[PDB]
Amino acid sequence: MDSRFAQLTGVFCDDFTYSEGSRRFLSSYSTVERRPGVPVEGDCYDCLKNKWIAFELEGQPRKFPKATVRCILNNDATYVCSEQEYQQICKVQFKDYLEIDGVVKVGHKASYDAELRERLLELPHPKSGPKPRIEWVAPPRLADISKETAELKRQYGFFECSKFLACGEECGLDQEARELILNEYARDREFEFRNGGWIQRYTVASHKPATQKILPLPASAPLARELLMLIARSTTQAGKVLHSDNTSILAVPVMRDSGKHSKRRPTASTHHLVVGLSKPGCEHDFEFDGYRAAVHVMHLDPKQSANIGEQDFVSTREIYKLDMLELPPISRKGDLDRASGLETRWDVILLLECLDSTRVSQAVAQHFNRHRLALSVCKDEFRKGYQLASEIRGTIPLSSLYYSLCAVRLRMTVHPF
Amino acid sequence: MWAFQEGVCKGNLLSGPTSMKAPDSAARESIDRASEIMTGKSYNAVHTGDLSKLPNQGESPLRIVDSDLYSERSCCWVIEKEGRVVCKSTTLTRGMTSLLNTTKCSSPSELICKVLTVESLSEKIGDTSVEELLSHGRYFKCALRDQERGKPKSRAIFLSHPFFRLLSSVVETHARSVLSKVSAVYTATASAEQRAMMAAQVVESRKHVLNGDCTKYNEAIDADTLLKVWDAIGMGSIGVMLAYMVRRKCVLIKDTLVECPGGMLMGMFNATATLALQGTTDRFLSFSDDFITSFNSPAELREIEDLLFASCHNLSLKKSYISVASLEINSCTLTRDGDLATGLGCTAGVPFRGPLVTLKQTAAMLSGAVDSGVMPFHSAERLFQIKQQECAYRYNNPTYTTRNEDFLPTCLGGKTVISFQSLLTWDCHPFWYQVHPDGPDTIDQKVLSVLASKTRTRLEALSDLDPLVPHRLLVSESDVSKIRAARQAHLKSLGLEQPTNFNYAIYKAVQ
Amino acid sequence: SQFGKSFKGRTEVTITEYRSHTVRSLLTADKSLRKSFCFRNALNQFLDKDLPLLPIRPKLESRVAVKKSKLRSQLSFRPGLTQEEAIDLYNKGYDGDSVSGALQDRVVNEPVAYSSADNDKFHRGLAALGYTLAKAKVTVLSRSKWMGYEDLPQKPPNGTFYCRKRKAMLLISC
RNA sequence: AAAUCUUUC
RNA sequence: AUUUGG
Ligand SMILES: [Zn+2]
Repeated sequence: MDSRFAQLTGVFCDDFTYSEGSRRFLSSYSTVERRPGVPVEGDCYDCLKNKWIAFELEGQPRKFPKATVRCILNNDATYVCSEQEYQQICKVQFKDYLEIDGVVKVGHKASYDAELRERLLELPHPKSGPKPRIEWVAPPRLADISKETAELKRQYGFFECSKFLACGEECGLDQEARELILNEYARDREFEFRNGGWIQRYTVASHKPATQKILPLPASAPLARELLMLIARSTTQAGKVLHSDNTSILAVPVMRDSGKHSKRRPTASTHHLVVGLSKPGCEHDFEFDGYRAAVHVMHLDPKQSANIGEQDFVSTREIYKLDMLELPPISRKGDLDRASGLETRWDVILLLECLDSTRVSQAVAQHFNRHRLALSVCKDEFRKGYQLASEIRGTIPLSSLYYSLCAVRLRMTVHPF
Repeated sequence: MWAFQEGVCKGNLLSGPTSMKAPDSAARESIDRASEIMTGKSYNAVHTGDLSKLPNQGESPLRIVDSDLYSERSCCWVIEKEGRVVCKSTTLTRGMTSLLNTTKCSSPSELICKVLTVESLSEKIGDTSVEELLSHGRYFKCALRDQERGKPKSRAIFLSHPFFRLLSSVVETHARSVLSKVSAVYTATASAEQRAMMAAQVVESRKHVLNGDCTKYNEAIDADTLLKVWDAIGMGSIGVMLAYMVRRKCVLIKDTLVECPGGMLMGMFNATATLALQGTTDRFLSFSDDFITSFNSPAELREIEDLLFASCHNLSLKKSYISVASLEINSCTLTRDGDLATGLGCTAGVPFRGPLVTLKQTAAMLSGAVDSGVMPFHSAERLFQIKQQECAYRYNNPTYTTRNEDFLPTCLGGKTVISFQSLLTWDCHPFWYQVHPDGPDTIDQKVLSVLASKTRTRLEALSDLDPLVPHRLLVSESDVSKIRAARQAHLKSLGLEQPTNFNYAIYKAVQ
Repeated sequence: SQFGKSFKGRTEVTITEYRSHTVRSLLTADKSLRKSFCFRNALNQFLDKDLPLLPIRPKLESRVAVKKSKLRSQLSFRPGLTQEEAIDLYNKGYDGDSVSGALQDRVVNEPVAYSSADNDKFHRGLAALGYTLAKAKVTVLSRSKWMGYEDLPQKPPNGTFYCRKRKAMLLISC
């Protein structure tokens, strides 16, 4: 029973009738309408339902019996009540917004405000810091991009073969030969065999990164869609050879060799080793029953494999082709070559962008977009936006970055802007 | 291929990066950068501008939206077993429910009122006190943030205590209200394209544009700046408590607590950080760490740099450039007149995530592209046909479909390739209505939702409620049981199974 | 009594909190859909029972000549369902959640670079082609006769009554 | 063994 | 997570 709700409850029930003319709701704050001789259990009494209605603010319960119906007036001009009829009545009647005392304002000051302010004052504060000196210069020229590409090339060098990137082309073997080669390669590496599936066992890890080098570009990637679909399938079907129309792969779980009681079934976070076949003639050659093929491996995370498997190669290629300029032929190392270069290598680059889970090419593309729209850039800083070698680690992301830079250089050379 | 586009292309056709790396390294680097800025040797974190032209909304009622207080996103819950603090990761819904249980309160509004109404920091609000709440709310956990195009190294986000989340939500709601009051560009329902058009209009009077970004944005917005802005907009004790918690924040990395007194942790007070610069001067159109401004002479450029420095909005020299013929904001590029710059722009590809989800998302993307001048309609038709062919190649095995009737997508055993125009102008078999961007949820989306909701001892379902009942209504176990019983009885009276799905587009069309 | 464990110490919680409890996986969407043939079973169920009940809607026919123009923000104001309609839909067996979601007025800002002579509003995606879009506060409480309530008279002063002409409970204010 | 404090039922 | 994708 609070006086702040006398006006609020007075307007709640203007002239509501319940029997023929008699007021449905009797206000507990008015002597004439209040029921004498009975305790007050709410702001209003509803005769039709024989109930008590009480009004309380948002998050401010009032001391009334649980039987009393509570109508909450929210701070955003909305009302809540268990009885739909009372909610509708209050919504219709409270159209005229009258502010009720006790509403918690955003500027409310608590009794402990001063103490917390003193505590904040006693705590450490920052120092000013130096004002930067900014010099605006022209964007980088073809020479700077060539310098970046040459620096990357001389820092990391090149591989002898294209490794897994060569799996985008046919290996020259039929399904039976491919399955035999994959199974015999798995056997030759002493992979554990269990329930008709292969598992790679490891005990100790030399906690250092693997060798990083730039992969040369194969001639083309006819089976990019097939390879991506196979990797997508392998996210869960691991340990057995997976077949496609023109290629096959083997995703073997990589499992710790604890001992006799070692992990037997792959879990959610267990990594995969994807083994693929390509034409022979490199270091990673394997021969069995006269069948020769280059066997190339890739260690993939679960999330990496999932991300790689969902990419749409064909649609992406078409969308890029919609508004593209004449792509020039390029050599094995992403160099302009109109005598012996091939335009299909660009497809390979796209496949690389799909195989690289770090998507460094996206950062290179964003910086190149900034470059093409820029009149002036900060000196010696904008140029340090193509130096992303520190942000990535691995052969695939490194090659993706190198070929993104090569594409930028080729665009500057062939179609200056 | 993105390098040989005639127009502007950000290379968004592929998905963002993914990584399983732990967030410890990124969190450590962020904390180190924050400390270095705190010692004032690299960047500036001391706000100097005058925030006088900001309305004081001290008398505004305290407004809390419960929708953002509960979610499946991670959050940090703190326990005090035997005098030691233990931080655990749990869903924000569970954390908020635990917070409400600890301090007996029907809803967050009651908790806010109780916190603001006590007359001492040691008074009990249940099994806790304001002092304990402040002590617990300064603990954060580190998590990784990936799938961000152009960020090969995944960033570090931070999960906060439910009490901190509640106060932050209140303050951010009010800051967004003030921001909308300041300028019309910050209207809640404003697309990136609308903001870009507004910016193009604003900066049309000068020659050069200053497409710019701020570096170390989170690590440079100190608690002092947040408190200054909140006092300027009249936040009262809520702002003081939030600033105190921010200043004393600790982050649990691996198994050690690291103090990070400098700067905010992740993007949480985006509205407040924007409001700092916005109230400093009416010369920029900034959205957190993305601002655009124009100048005519080098003196104006120096003044702009001085304002940015005074507002703690350190310019990013790596990705800030000056343009005269183009404008860029919120990743949207326009010409100075206002036209959309020719090219793919921000167009993003649709990864394979279901036989029918992929088609629906591709239809939405192509509709967005064709409504603007990104591509002509025939190109979109060809792209949609190609996507249907790829979906047929990918999803046309017995493990997905066992049907062979027509009027079904070729990826579901049928032999129809619906044209984009036919689909868009509701000129298809009703089975295709779901594929429409405005149509009902596809079968795959419903299946995924069911699988997520079926993956235990759970409470009685409270779905399919009467539209007139507010979601703020207090309900007990008996109330939920009664509601479910009544709804099921009424549905049975209609001789009906689970309620029929309602689609606004179909309902309006057939009305 | 999971309610006693989920919300221990409180006998009442808001509907938002309760629903948040009632309502991530490394598996890809494709594998999830393949699992247990869930998608195949759902497709069979949809084609056998759900699909025949879908109301066929008319196709768009209106068109006007359009020409490429400067980028603009087309504003489509899709109105929300009125109490009378929302109540009729829920009482007819429609999903209450969807009706409640549609109860709120909606405004959509879409970028379009295409104009007509009369400056019409175009449908989603079909902007290039030119497919154009073109007292007492008597309240309807519910579509049923609540037990023990007054019958609606010829002159209902301010109460709530039941209408025979329209099978509903009508609330008359002022 | 590898895109190496990750491959930890 | 293999049952079940050419
Ligand atoms: Zn090799």
